[PDB]
Amino acid sequence: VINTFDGVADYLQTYHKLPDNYITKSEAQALGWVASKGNLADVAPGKSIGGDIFSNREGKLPGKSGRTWREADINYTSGFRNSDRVLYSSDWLIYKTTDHYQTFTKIR
Repeated sequence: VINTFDGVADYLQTYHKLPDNYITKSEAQALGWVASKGNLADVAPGKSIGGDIFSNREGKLPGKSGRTWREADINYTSGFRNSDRVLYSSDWLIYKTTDHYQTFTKIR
């Protein structure tokens, strides 16, 4: 699947959407994903959680009018979700977090 920081960042800046292996939290849930059981891979084989809007409430990511943030899980294969995410904007800035949105660093 395309689920690496680089693979995903380069694909988003090109096609302007996530690769086909991503599903939002709502799509996941509908299929039977129960976060507490870490069963995403059992119920949505080869899929990763991605595409949800990220509020950025804690203002850690650069804001701008008309700008929206989205997140996508990175490096996921099976089990419980990891701590790695890509944060991308409506204007295509790309950031990464490997610590559950505590800290961010620009990648694109």
